[PDB]
Amino acid sequence: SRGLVKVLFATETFAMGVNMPARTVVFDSMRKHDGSTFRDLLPGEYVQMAGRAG
RNA sequence: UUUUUUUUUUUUUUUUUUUUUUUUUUCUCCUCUUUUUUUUUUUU
Repeated sequence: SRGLVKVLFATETFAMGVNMPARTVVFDSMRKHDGSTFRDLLPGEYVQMAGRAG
């Protein structure tokens, strides 16, 4: 919150919704592990993960 | 190359009292033999 930490590594416990967004967001993978079907992401998830940068 | 969420040890406390040991049965009941009754007296 106070900006004293630069690089953060987080799973979906912090991704899909937050206030106080940083400037940049990066994705290290294209897929995800839901409840044992091993699907890929969908626009409803990418909008939330990437929609908080400003 | 396997993410996200599923609460926990019932609440309460600042009520008066002018009595007194026990406690409650058992029925009438043939006494055998020398006597009148001796007696003063003195040594404690």
